[PDB]
Parts: sequence; structure tokens; C-alpha cells
Amino acid sequence: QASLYTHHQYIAGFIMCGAFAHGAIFFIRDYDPEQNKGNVLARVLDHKEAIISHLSWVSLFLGFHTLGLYVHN
Amino acid sequence: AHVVKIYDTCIGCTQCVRACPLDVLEMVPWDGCKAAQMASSPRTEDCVGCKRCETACPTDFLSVRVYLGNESTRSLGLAY
Amino acid sequence: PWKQPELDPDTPSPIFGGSTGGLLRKAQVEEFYVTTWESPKEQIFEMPTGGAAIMRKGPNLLKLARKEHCLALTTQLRTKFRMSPCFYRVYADGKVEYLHPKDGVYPEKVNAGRVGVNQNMRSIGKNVDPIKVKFTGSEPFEI
Amino acid sequence: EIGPKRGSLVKVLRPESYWYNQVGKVVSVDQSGIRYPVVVRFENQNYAGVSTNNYALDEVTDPP
Amino acid sequence: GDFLVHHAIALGLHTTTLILVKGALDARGSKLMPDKKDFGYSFPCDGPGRGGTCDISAYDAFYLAVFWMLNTI
Amino acid sequence: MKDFTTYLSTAPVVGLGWAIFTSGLLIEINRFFPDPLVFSF
Amino acid sequence: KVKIAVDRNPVETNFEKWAKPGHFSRALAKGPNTTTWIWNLHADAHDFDNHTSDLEEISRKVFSAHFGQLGIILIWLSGMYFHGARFSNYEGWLSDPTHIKPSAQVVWPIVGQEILNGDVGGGFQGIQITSGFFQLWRASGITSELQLYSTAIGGLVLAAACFFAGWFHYHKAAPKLEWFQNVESMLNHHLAGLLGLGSLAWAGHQIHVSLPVNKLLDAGVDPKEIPLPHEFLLNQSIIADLYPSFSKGLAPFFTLNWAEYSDFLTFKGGLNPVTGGLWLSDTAHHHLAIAVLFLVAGHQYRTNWGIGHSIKDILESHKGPFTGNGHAGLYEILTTSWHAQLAINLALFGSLSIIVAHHMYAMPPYPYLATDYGTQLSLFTHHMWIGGFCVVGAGAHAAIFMVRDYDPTNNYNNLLDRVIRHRDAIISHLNWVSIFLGFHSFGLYIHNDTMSALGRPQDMFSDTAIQLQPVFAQWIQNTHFTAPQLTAPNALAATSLTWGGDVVAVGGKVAMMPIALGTSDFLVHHIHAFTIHVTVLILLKGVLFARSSRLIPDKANLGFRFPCDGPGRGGTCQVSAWDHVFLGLFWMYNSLSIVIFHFSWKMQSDVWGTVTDSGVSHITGGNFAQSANTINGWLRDFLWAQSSQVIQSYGSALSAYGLMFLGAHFVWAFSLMFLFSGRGYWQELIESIVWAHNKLRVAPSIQPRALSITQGRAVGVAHYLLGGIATTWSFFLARIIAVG
Amino acid sequence: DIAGLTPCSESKAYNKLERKELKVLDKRLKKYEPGSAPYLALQATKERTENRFKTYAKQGLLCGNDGLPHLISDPGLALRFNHAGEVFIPTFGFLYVAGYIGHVGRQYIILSKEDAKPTDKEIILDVPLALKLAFQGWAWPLASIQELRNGSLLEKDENITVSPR
Ligand code: CLA
Ligand code: CLA
Ligand code: CLA
Ligand code: CLA
Ligand code: CLA
Ligand SMILES: CC1=C(/C=C/C(C)=C/C=C/C(C)=C/C=C/C=C(C)/C=C/C=C(C)/C=C/C2=C(C)CCCC2(C)C)C(C)(C)CCC1
Ligand SMILES: CC1=C(C/C=C(\C)CCC[C@H](C)CCC[C@H](C)CCCC(C)C)C(=O)c2ccccc2C1=O
Ligand code: SF4
Repeated sequence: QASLYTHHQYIAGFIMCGAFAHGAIFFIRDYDPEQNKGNVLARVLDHKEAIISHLSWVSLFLGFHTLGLYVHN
Repeated sequence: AHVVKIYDTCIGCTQCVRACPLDVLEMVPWDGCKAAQMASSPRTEDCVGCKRCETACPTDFLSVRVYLGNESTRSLGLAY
Repeated sequence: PWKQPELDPDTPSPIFGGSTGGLLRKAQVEEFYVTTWESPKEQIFEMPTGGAAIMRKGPNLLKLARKEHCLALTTQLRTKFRMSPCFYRVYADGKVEYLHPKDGVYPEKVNAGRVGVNQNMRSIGKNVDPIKVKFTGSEPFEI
Repeated sequence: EIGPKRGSLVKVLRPESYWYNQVGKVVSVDQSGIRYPVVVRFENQNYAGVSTNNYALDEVTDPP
Repeated sequence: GDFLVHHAIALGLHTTTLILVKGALDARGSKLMPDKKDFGYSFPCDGPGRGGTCDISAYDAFYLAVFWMLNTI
Repeated sequence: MKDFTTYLSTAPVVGLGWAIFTSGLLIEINRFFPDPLVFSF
Repeated sequence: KVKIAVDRNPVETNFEKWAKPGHFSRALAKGPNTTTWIWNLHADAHDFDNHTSDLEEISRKVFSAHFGQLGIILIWLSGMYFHGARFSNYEGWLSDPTHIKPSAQVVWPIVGQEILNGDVGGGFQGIQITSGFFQLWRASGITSELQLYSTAIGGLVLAAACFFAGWFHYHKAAPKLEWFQNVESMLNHHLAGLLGLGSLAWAGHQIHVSLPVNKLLDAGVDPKEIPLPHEFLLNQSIIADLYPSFSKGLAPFFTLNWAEYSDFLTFKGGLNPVTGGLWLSDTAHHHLAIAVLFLVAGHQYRTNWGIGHSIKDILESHKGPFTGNGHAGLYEILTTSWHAQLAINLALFGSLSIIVAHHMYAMPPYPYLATDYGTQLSLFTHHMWIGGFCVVGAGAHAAIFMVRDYDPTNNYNNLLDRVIRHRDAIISHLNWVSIFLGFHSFGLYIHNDTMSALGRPQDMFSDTAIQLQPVFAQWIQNTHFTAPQLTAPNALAATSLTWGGDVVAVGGKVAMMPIALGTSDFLVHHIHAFTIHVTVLILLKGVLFARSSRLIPDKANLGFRFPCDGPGRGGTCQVSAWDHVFLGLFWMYNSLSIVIFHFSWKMQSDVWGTVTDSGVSHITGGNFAQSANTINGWLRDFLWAQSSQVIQSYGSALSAYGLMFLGAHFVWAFSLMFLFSGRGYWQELIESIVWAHNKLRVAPSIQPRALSITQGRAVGVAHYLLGGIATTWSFFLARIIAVG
Repeated sequence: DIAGLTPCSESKAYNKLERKELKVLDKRLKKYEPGSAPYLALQATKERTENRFKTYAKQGLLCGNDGLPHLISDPGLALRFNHAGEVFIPTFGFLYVAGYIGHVGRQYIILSKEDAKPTDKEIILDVPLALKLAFQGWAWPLASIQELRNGSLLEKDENITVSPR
């Protein structure tokens, strides 16, 4: 059970990394803003700095506080 | 070899040709700038892609762009 | 320049000791590069692939395995002594090529005698997306 | 004469420029009819290190 | 301790999501390098100019994200 | 005094003064008062 | 010719340049537009070459820099003496060194730190120290805390004097360049004067002060009734009973009857059985002979009175035909380049620190130091690492000299130019011997691991199986053991108990015992030789290829510390000599970590232990001859068999070592961000954060920028080294305190 | 008694942990005379241990199956039951100081930006204006709310550097 869990978890994570990498490959290779102008994709690309900044904020906040209590304990 | 392209944003400080130690870039007369000069790359097959012209480029964004790919015996910088 | 100069086999070479950094088997198989200059006196310079060599009063000859070594030596000479040298390329079959300015007054000048090549009249960033040139063989910057 | 006033604060709308949606000061505007005659100076440097750049007429409007 | 390790897991997922999402959104353009779409998906760098452009590609974002994926799993 | 207090106003000294103030404040709170867990007044 | 050329008041004493932090560099004198201005400010702070091109101002700057460092070290030493005077159990430790652990740091009861005040004995609680200051204060005869207070106050006074001296010798009376270029006077004054005068003063202090105190200390006399050393100094009657040669009273010294001084200037091999350290009479004759050797060597060079040696003549006269011009210009380089002399001095200082660590682990020169396993291990490891750091810095500053101060005009066919000429041959042969040593050391380790894993221990490279006996080292051991018999007949015994036949022990614990060398020691020693050859290959390649290379011919014009020349030629990343030093730091770290692991395991398994009536039992089970031949044996029986006290240190006196261990793990792991990653991703993330701060108008006037590539590499190597050093420090100290 | 956690006053493992800590602390007490200064420090440590165990109990704190007190994080559950002192009131306690630092940093950034060469002000701090803003930041949420409504807190993205995608 332990080997099965760990194997499929690592497989799932590698497949996650591949999914995001191939999404980036979509964004650089074949993406026409003129074809989809003003849609959900173009609007997500419109405020991408907000998304990245909020992800950085929540990651920094979780890491800061979690490491704080782990070191404290 | 590598592809070196110069756009119309160049205004001719004739300093991108000094930073390239491979004689890839040359300066031709032009009329789209005050200095009446424009960078050109006649020996673009002798470029390695060291991007020193990009470091020397003062325009934002850069007038000269070097694109990697299709490497050869001269663009790889081997003396062997 | 006004007339394209051909290097002379007779010209001397600077005195130098044995340096491990130098010509390789690529000089035999592939092409190699040759640098020439005319000296006013005997001065000490540093080779781009070796140590220090005392050069000869008059014509001189250097053989470099790479063009980057030749232009490094050219820039060193021009900076240190206002020397203005020129280098060549010698192929495997004996063909001689002239890469240091064919116009003769260096890439820093213009001379109104060379044609603009690989120049885009559009601004950087105005190039089309790779989807518009997909399955065509032409890059967006190559247009 | 064909561009903005010298010394006036202007806004740059060039997308690929580092100073997109920023405010710069006009230092010189060329009257010879070149590609990018409006030359402006910015208070903050770019990543290269320079602080001045040139733009076309359509890339320069007055900021609100 | 189960709660703390769960929030550490959430931190790992959040940071991996942050880097992968940022690499996907910055895959075609960025303020340091707008023309990333012209250099292909997997290219080394742009050079030492503009302060240094090491690991600027979205492929490099994936490559840095695999370490965080390995740590999270 | 002006020439020295201009140096006194730069960031490394500010990097000490805030640090000394906050550190000493927390030392005195953890010293005079014991180690608590609940803010039940 | 040699004189004192000094310029008076070149720099005004004011805070005008303190007001503007960026003043040494004209590039930083404009303002902090980007956040890299601060890192360039703290980076080019002491780089005096680009501050100005004048060598005289650079020499004054480095002179007062050395003055400031000397004042800082004197402040630190005075603080250590004050800590031993006030918060210590030195009085208790003097009356019982074998049962009371040394302690000189007392923590506050502020937040749970009272558990760190360990029960070290003698009615005292505090941090159990490891520097061995108590052993030094027992060797140099020190009884009460009043004397330590006086030493601390004198050290503070001399530190203030050194800082005032730096201020004077820069701002008030700065020497000229000709004053610093008097190399012959410098060498004579720092050979006869500094080294010789210090050695003679220490020999006199040992003879008149330390010898009677140590003679009364090991005889069972309590230190309270031991007479103060001024009584021994003034009164010949008190010093006459302890040493009968003092009744002669300097008569044998001038009458050439030095054999009468054989009571307190002895020539004895071994250690004092009562204390475990070297005999103080042997150290007295040693420092006296060292003072003689440095007084005679300090009158070699010619300065002002005709006689002597001219270093330029000595260098230019040694010319041999396979070298062309022999040492022709090196006097001109070493009198004009600070970095070349820095490289030479740092290399010799680091190597001599390595010798210091080896020769303290071999012969303990302090009373009750051999039995104090923690002090010996800490001294060996600390001086080991400091020597490695000085050697790596020597390589770095040699590369800096190569980039900056090297010119081809003075050197044409000398040794330096010819080393530049055949650098490819040197690098290729070093690579060959690197691969050869790596294979027939580490492949031997892997093969032993495989044959252990395959159930065939008879095919291993061990003592039971086919063996690689270190015959040369064992023959040297036997020769040194039999050296007092024939080649040094006046020696009482062997110079060290590494190769002896007897075991000394103080307080029931083994002080120093004979060391046996087998196949495992052969494997580890050749592993060390391989690792040092790799590190010297990296440093020497970085030095040699700093000027020019077949890849980048114009590397000289690109400076010493530059990140790259771009992705050209396939990518010239880390091509600078600074990055060569950056990799050599990690290779140094691996080398010295394996070296100190070998030291700790060998000394705990074959030297350190508690003596019994039925034989000698070591700290471990003597498993170094059976487990050091394989990687898994090394792992399980050194890093897992030990470190069981670090994990269970919580709730005890050494829990801070476990906290330090895990924090070191954190910092070592945190460094790999700055090592694996680059700058463009971090710059884009910083751009997104800048947009976030721009949205609600908290945009800093200084533009936030990512760290430079060289800056990122420096941060990564610094955090990595700090984490690894603190990891090994915490593990070693906790293991040697909870057990030894 | 929520989530299967007994109160600390009526927990056997909590008292067993207290007895174990008192035993090891008194173990070191036998190696020193009572009139010594290490004895006084150990006595003060034991008094601090007893005071901490007493104050941690009878305060609504609870623990389960370990003898180590637990904290309740859900609001409402920490309000109906007396557990708001664990994290509910420290939440607003930290946020007040966190908003204090953010507000005084914002006011200093705004004040310095309307000045010639504002990049120097970040490395050359001025004491009287920073200390005046330090003591004029007690009402940070009142200044934050009024700036939020009127656009002085935020900035429209037409003067904000945005990525070129
Ligand atoms: C175990 C080692 C380790 C640790 C602790 C971190 C920690 C971090 N990395 Mg990470 N990383 C690592 C290894 C590690 N990394 C490796 C090996 C890689 C592969 C190259 C990466 C790749 C990577 C990427 C690609 C990214 C990160 C990011 C982050 C941050 C995530 C935010 C967070 O969790 O809150 C903070 C987490 C902490 C652990 C806090 C650390 C600070 C504490 C409070 C100590 C501060 C100093 C202390 C007060 C003492 C002061 C004095 C002292 C300075 C001398 C954080 C700083 C992301 C980031 O920075 O975006 C925001 C990001 O994009 N990392
Ligand atoms: C016999 C005379 C003598 C002595 C003893 C020294 C001693 C020293 N010199 Mg040297 N020096 C001398 C003559 C002497 N110098 C001459 C003639 C020149 C000119 C050629 C120099 C030029 C020189 C330079 C350029 C430098 C030194 C430095 C040093 C110090 C090296 C630090 C060290 O190794 O740790 C040993 C440390 C100690 C022993 C600490 C105690 C230091 C005491 C206070 C110094 C007392 C010695 C002094 C000569 C007494 C007379 C000075 C008087 C005006 C008060 C050391 C103290 C370095 C330095 O700056 O440090 C000052 C350095 O970079 N020396
Ligand atoms: C005899 C000793 C000596 C002397 C006089 C010098 C002098 C010099 N070196 Mg050299 N160096 C030395 C030893 C020495 N170094 C050693 C031992 C090493 C190996 C590590 C180096 C490695 C080295 C490199 C790689 C470089 C220099 C450079 C320099 C120059 C400027 C240094 C500077 O401004 O630092 C500024 C001071 C600092 C940045 C502070 C140091 C902070 C470090 C990074 C961290 C220290 C942490 C500490 C150990 C523990 C604290 C923990 C923390 C949590 C608080 C100057 C010529 C540089 C140069 O340009 O040369 C011309 C350069 O590139 N040196
Ligand atoms: C423990 C980690 C580790 C290991 C093993 C290596 C291994 C190597 N590095 Mg590296 N190094 C590392 C980490 C490591 N690196 C890190 C983290 C850094 C960054 C600081 C560097 C920095 C660095 C530099 C700067 C240099 C090296 C060099 C080397 C080589 C030394 C070869 C040698 O003499 O040994 C012998 C070979 C080995 C130990 C490899 C394993 C051999 C095993 C025992 C197998 C034996 C044969 C086997 C049966 C064949 C298998 C057949 C199969 C295919 C069927 C080798 C390729 C140097 C180099 O190029 O060589 C001179 C060099 O200059 N490395
Ligand atoms: C007071 C100034 C200030 C303010 C108002 C903000 C506000 C913000 N930052 Mg920023 N930040 C600051 C300084 C500031 N930051 C500094 C100095 C750094 C460098 C260490 C950062 C690094 C930083 C990162 C890396 C990130 C943010 C993010 C954020 C957002 C989340 C809120 C938060 O707590 O972030 C957490 C902030 C920190 C962890 C930085 C703490 C550093 C200290 C507390 C600031 C010291 C400022 C000083 C005391 C002011 C001077 C006072 C004056 C009287 C002289 C928010 C928009 C995040 C974001 O994009 O969210 C959308 C994000 O990812 N910030
Ligand atoms: C019924 C139920 C429930 C609910 C649930 C839910 C509601 C869920 C959800 C879930 C979800 C909701 C999830 C999600 C996920 C997601 C993800 C995982 C994503 C990913 C992504 C990616 C990977 C991307 C990619 C890309 C890019 C990068 C770019 C562009 C292109 C693309 C798109 C491709 C509950 C709990 C109440 C209870 C129980 C039952
Ligand atoms: C993480 C990272 C960064 C980003 C790191 C940066 C910008 C440096 C950040 C330094 C901080 C701001 C120093 C101060 C740290 C804390 C604010 C201190 C807190 C102290 C408490 C008392 C509050 C790089 O720029 C980089 C560049 C090149 C290679 C690798 C990397 C790299 O790995
Ligand atoms: S060091 Fe960085 S910028 Fe330079 S070639 Fe390598 S990845 Fe590119």
C-alpha cells in the first residue's frame, strides 16, 4: 500500500508539472490574441501580474507562518 | 548559424560594433535617425551568439537582436 | 579598402616560445586565420592564446585558430598602440578570405559603400506571433 | 514643432518598452523627420542602466 | 501536527502553482524580455545584459518547479 | 554634529535602532511577564 | 637607502564621507537608482583597486585595514579573557581538570535558556566551551581571575591603541609608497623583530613564569598556595629549589656551559603523564631555539649597511636552462602587486594552519588537552577549515592579480610566462591524475560496497580480504619510533605517540595511544589526495585561464568577477575565475568534511577512550578497520552510529546543538535556490511584486531588482558553506560532549 | 470539551508531564548546595515552571491524549466556548501592528516621492519625519478606509507598468 501510494503520488505530481509546462508551451507556441480578444484567456493574460502576485503572497504567508510555528515548537 | 536582426529603433552610437569581437556587425548609412547610421550584419554566419551587442545596446527595447539555433563549427567557438 | 591587399608569404613573425595554446588539427582539416600588420618598432604584446611575444620592426604575421582570437588581438593592438591591423582566413585547399573590413575603414564607420542586410523596418515587438508562421519554416524575426 | 512641448511630462504607451504606462520628461524632439524623433528622459533606469529613450509620435500622449 | 503538515502540503502546492502559473503567463512576454515568444519555449537565456537573464524561459520555470514538486510529494 | 548625525541617520544605524528597540521590548515582556499561551486578559 | 617616508595629514578626519555611503566608487557616487546599488556598495567596499589607481593610497588603505583587523582581534581576545575572568569556572577547573568540564559562556534565564546552563561541575553552570582556553591558561601560568581581568583590560587597551594607530597612520601620518616597498627591511623586521622577539619573549615567560607554575601544578599542590610568578621572577631562592640550574644564575649561558640547563630546557619525547600535554621545559627550549633561528634569519637581507642579500639579485641569479629566464622579474611583480603577495601569504598561512591542526592533534601542547577530546576535535576541525579558507582565498586573489596587476611587458620568458605558455599541459596532466586518483580511490570504495552487498567479503579491499597495506606510512612510523634509538640518541622517547608503543592516560581516559594504519586508512588518504588534487586543479585552472583562453581570448578585458560572456559558443557561463573559486569553495568543503570525518572516526575508534585494568577500551568498538572500507559502512557506523545524542539532545544541556544542527540544515538547503536557479525568473517575479506594490501606491523610489548572477552565486556558496560548517560543528560538538 | 479534548485542569497526562518536568528539574538540584547561585537560578526556573503550569490551566485551555495544550482556531466555536484568547484576539492584535507598519511605510513612501531625488531618501532616512509618522499611525485602519473610497489608496493601471505579454 505504501509503495502504491508513493508511486502514484509521484506519477501524479510529474504529470502535473508536465501539464503546466505544456500549457506554457501552448501560451508561447500557438496562441492568437486576435482570434480570442476580450475572452477569458485574454482577460486572464490581462491581469496576470495580479494572479502571480497573489500566489506569491499566499505562498510567502503560508511558508512564513508554518516555518515560524515549526521552529517555535 | 545564428540569426542577427537589427530593427529600425537603431539611432547609431556606433558602439554595438565595438563590443562584438567577431566582426559580425557593420554600419551602413541610413536616414531614419539623427546620426544617419544603421547597424547591419553581413557576416551573420560568423556569429556565436555572445549577446555583447545586446549589452551594448542602449535602446529599450534593443535594436539589435541575436537568436540562437542551428549551431555550427564557427558559431560554437571551437578551435578544434 | 581602395584595393584588397593579399598577404605576403615572406613576412616575418614575432619571436615567441613554445605555447600549448595555439594551432590545432582544425588548422589542418578545416580553415585557419592569419593576421598581418606593419610595425614602427619592436614592442611587446600579449597573444590571445599564449603569453608575451616581442614583435618585429616592420611587417608581422600571426596565425590564429579562431577569428575571435584575431579580433581580440586586433582590439588589443588598436587600444594599446593605435595599431590598426587586419586579419584573413586561409582555407584547407589554400583559399584566402578577407573578413576584416572589405571597405577598409572599419565597421565603426559607414563609408557609404555597403548595403543594409538583415534589417527590419518594423519595430522590435511588432513581429507576428509564432502561430501566424506555424508550419511555414520561417521565424517571425526572419520575415 | 510637430511633437509635444520641450520639457513637458508625457506618457509612453509602447508595449515592449520598459516604461510602458510611465511618465517621462521630453528632452528633445527632432524636426528632421526620423522614425522616432520624440526623445524623452526618465527618472528611473531600466535593467540595462540607461534612463533616456526615443519614441514615435503615436507612442506619446499627455498623462492625465 | 497533522494540521501543520497539511498546511505545509498546501504551501508546497501553492508555491509550485505560483511558479508554474508565473512561467505559463510569462512564457510569451515579460517586462525584462517582451519577445520571449520569438526565442522558442526552451532556450538558455538572453545574455548578461539588462542585469542578467539567467533561467528566463518558461522551460526554466518548469525545471525550477520540478524541485518544489519533488519536495512537496 | 550635523555631519555625524547625517551618517547616524543612514539605514545601518536604523537597522540597529529599530532592532535594539523591538528586541529589548520583547526581552522585557518575556522577562517581567512569564511565558503565556492564551490572551485571556 | 631605506628610510621612513611619511606624508602628514593627507585625509581630513571628518564624517563628510560617512554622510554619503557611496564615495569610494565613482559609479556608486551618483545614487541608489536600483537595489543592486546596495550590494555593489557592500561588495566594492574594500576593493581598493577600482577606488583609485594610485598604489600609495591603496597601501595606506590596506595598512589601516590591517590595523583595524588587529584591533578587532584584540577586542575579541580581550572579551574572551574577560569572559574567563567573570563568567567561568577556571578556579574550579584548575583544582580538578579531569572531572570538571570547562565552561566560560553563561546564558541569561530570559526564555527557556536555563537548560543550556549545563552542570559542568564545580558548582558552576554554563555553556560547556570547546576552544580550550582553560588548557592555554593552564600552560601559560594563570591562577586567579584577577590575572585574567588584567589581561582583558590590557587587551582592550592595546585594541584601542591599534585602532588609534590605524587612524593615525592613515589620516594623520600616512607612509609613502617607498616606505611600503622596503621589502628587505620588512622581511628583516618581521623575521628577527616580530617572530624572533615574540619567540624569545615567550621562551622567557615560559622559563621564568610557566615552568614553576606547571611544576607545582602537577605535583598535587593546590593553586591557592602556589606562589605568584613575580615571586619566581624576582627571587632566585624560590626558583632554585624547583630548578637547581637557577642557582648558577646565568653563569652557564655566557660561559658556554649550556648542558647545566638540562633540568628546565630538556629534550624529551612524548607527553607529561600527569597532565597529558607536552613538557614545558621542551617547549621552553623549543621557543628559545625558534627565537635563535629567527634572529639569525632576520639579518639576511641588505637594507642600509651594505652587507646582506638583495632579493632581486637572488631571484635573477637562479636561472636554469629548462626554465629560460629564471625568476627574472618576480621581484618587480611582488613589490608592485598587493594581490600576488596576498595570494602567497594566504596560501602559506592556510597550509601552516593545516600543519597547526595536524601537529596539535598529533602532539597536544597543553596540559589536560589530550583527555579533553572536545577541545582537541574542535581545534583540529577549526584550524582545518580556516586553513582551507585561506588557501581558497589565496587562489582567488592570485586570479585577481592575474586579471588586474599582470602585464606582459616585464615578463617575456620567465617562469610565470612559461607557466602561462604550457598551462594546457598542466591542466591536462592534472585532469589525468585527477581521474586516476578518483577511480582507484572511489571505485575501490564502490567495489568494496558491491562485494559487501553481493555477500562476498573475501573479494573486498579490506584487511581480512586482499589488502592495500600502507607500507610507506607504516615504515615512516617505525622509523620515527626508532629515531630516538639511533638517529636522535639524545631524545628520551619518540616525538609523538602516534607511532609509539606506550599508552598515556590521565583521569582514567586515554590521552594519546599508538595509531595503527590499515587498508581503510590507505583508502581514505588516497581519497584525500584525490580531493585535494581536484580542488587545486580547479583553483589553478581558474588562475591560469583568467587572462585568456581558447574559448574567450579577451577574458582579461572582461574583468575578474563577471558572470558570463553570454550564451555564445554554446554558453560561456561561470567562465570567470571568480566562478572557478566559487566551485573550489564547494570542493574545499567536501575535502575538509571528509578529512574531519576521518579524523573524528579514527580518533574515536583507535585513540580516544577510557582506559581499564583489562586492556584499553575506545569510544567506539574499534570498527574503523572493519567499516571504513565501504560507503555504507562509513554512513551507518559514523553518521548514524553517532548523532544519536544530537537527536536526543532535547531537554538537556546540549539541545542548542540540535537546534543549531537543524538551522544549519535549513541554511544548507536554502542555498540551493541561489545555486540551481538563475536571475530572469526571479526578476520577472520581482516585476510582478512591483506591480502589486504599484497597484496601491507603495512603490519604492529605489527600483527593486533581482540579485546579480555573481551576487546570486556568492549568496548560494555563502549559505551552503555556512550551513555545512554549522552542521558538522553541531554534530561534532554534541557527539564529543555527550560522550567524551 | 470540544473535538475530544479534555480541559487542562482535569487532564491526567498534563499532570504527569508536570510531575516529570519537576522530577528532572529537581534531579539537578541535588548537585548544588542550597545557598549557591545556580541553586537560586534552578529554584527560579522551577517557580517559573510551576507558575506556567498553573496559569496554562484554569484559563479555558484544553488538551487531548498528549498532555500538551491545544488551541481552537474556528471563530464562533472559540466565541461560544471561552477560547477567543488563543487565536481570535491575537488575530486582531497582530493585524493592528501589521497594518501599523504598512501604513507608516506607505506614508513615508508617499512623502519621500514628492521630493527631489527620492531614491536617496530610502538609504538616507530622516528621523523627525519618520518618528512623527511612527507616532501618527495609531489610527491606521481609519486612514486606510478613507483612502480606499476616494482613490488615494489605489491607482488606476493607466500609470502602472504592466507586462507586454
Ligand atoms: C529547504 C530549502 C528551501 C527553503 C526553506 C525555501 C524557501 C523559499 N523558497 Mg525555495 N527552493 C529551494 C529550497 C528552499 N526554498 C530549492 C532547492 C529550489 C530549487 C532551485 C527552490 C526554488 C524556489 C522557487 C523557484 C521559488 C522558491 C520560493 C521560495 C519561498 C516560498 C515562500 C514561502 O514558503 O514562504 C517563506 C518561506 C520561508 C522558509 C521563510 C524563510 C525566511 C525565514 C523567516 C528566515 C528569515 C531570516 C531570519 C529572520 C533571520 C534574519 C537574519 C538572517 C538573514 C541572517 C521561500 C523563501 C518562491 C519565492 O521566493 O517566491 C515568493 C519561488 O518562486 N524557491
Ligand atoms: C621589528 C619591527 C616590527 C614589528 C614587530 C612589526 C610587527 C607587525 N607588522 Mg610590521 N613593519 C616593520 C617593522 C615591524 N613590524 C617595518 C620596518 C615596516 C616597513 C617596511 C613594516 C611594515 C608593515 C606593513 C605594511 C604591515 C605590517 C604589519 C605588522 C603586524 C602583522 C600582524 C601579525 O602578524 O600579527 C602580530 C600582531 C601583534 C603582535 C599584535 C600587537 C601589535 C603591536 C601593538 C605592534 C608593536 C610593534 C611595533 C613595531 C612597535 C613600534 C611601533 C611604535 C610606533 C608604537 C605586526 C604587528 C601589518 C599591519 O598593518 O599590522 C600593523 C601590515 O600590513 N608591517
Ligand atoms: C588575508 C585576507 C584577505 C584579504 C586582505 C582580502 C581582501 C580582498 N579580497 Mg579576498 N578572500 C579571502 C581573504 C582575504 N581577502 C578569503 C579567505 C577568501 C575565500 C572565501 C576570499 C575570497 C575572495 C573573493 C572571491 C573575492 C575577494 C575580494 C577581495 C577584495 C574585496 C573584499 C571585499 O570588499 O569584501 C567585502 C566584505 C564582505 C562582502 C563581507 C563578507 C561577508 C561574507 C560573504 C559572509 C560572512 C559570514 C560570516 C562568516 C558568518 C556570519 C553569519 C551571518 C548569519 C551573520 C579585497 C582585495 C573580491 C575582489 O573583487 O577582489 C579584488 C572577490 O571577488 N576575495
Ligand atoms: C559526490 C558528488 C559528485 C561526484 C561523484 C562528481 C563526479 C565528478 N565531478 Mg563533480 N562536482 C559536484 C559533485 C560531484 N561530482 C558538485 C556538486 C560540484 C559543484 C561544486 C562539482 C564540481 C566539479 C568540478 C569543478 C570538477 C568536477 C569533476 C568531476 C569528475 C571527477 C572524476 C574523478 O576523478 O572521479 C572518478 C570518477 C567518479 C567518482 C565517478 C563515479 C565512478 C564510479 C565509481 C563508477 C566506476 C566505473 C563504472 C563501473 C562504470 C559504469 C559502466 C556503466 C555505464 C555500464 C566527475 C565526473 C572534475 C572533472 O571534470 O574531472 C577532472 C572537475 O574539474 N566536479
Ligand atoms: C511598509 C512597506 C510595504 C508595504 C505596505 C508592502 C505591501 C505589500 N507587499 Mg511588500 N515588501 C516590502 C515593503 C512593503 N510591502 C519590503 C521592504 C520588501 C522586501 C523584503 C517586500 C517584499 C514583498 C514580496 C516579496 C511580496 C510583497 C507583497 C506585498 C503585499 C502583501 C502584504 C504583505 O504583508 O506582504 C508581505 C510583505 C513582506 C513579507 C515584506 C516584509 C518586510 C518589512 C515588514 C517591510 C519594512 C518596511 C519599513 C518598516 C517601512 C519604513 C517605515 C518608515 C516610517 C520609515 C502588499 C501589497 C506580496 C505580494 O505581491 O502580494 C500581492 C509579495 O509576494 N512584498
Ligand atoms: C461534490 C463534492 C464536493 C465538491 C467538490 C468540488 C466542487 C470540487 C472541485 C474541484 C476543482 C474545481 C478542481 C480543480 C482543479 C484544477 C486544476 C488541477 C487545474 C490545472 C490547470 C492547469 C494544469 C493549466 C494548464 C494550462 C496552462 C498552464 C496555460 C493555458 C493552457 C492550460 C489550460 C493547459 C464537496 C467537497 C462539497 C463534498 C464532497 C463531494
Ligand atoms: C531567491 C533568489 C533571488 C531573489 C532574492 C533577493 C531579491 C534578495 C532578497 C534579500 C532580502 C530582502 C534581505 C533581507 C531579508 C529579510 C527581509 C530579513 C528579515 C529580518 C527580520 C527581523 C524581519 C535572486 O535574486 C537570485 C539571483 C540570482 C540567483 C539566484 C537567486 C535566487 O535564488
Ligand atoms: S551565466 Fe546566465 S546569462 Fe550567462 S550564458 Fe549562463 S545562463 Fe546565460
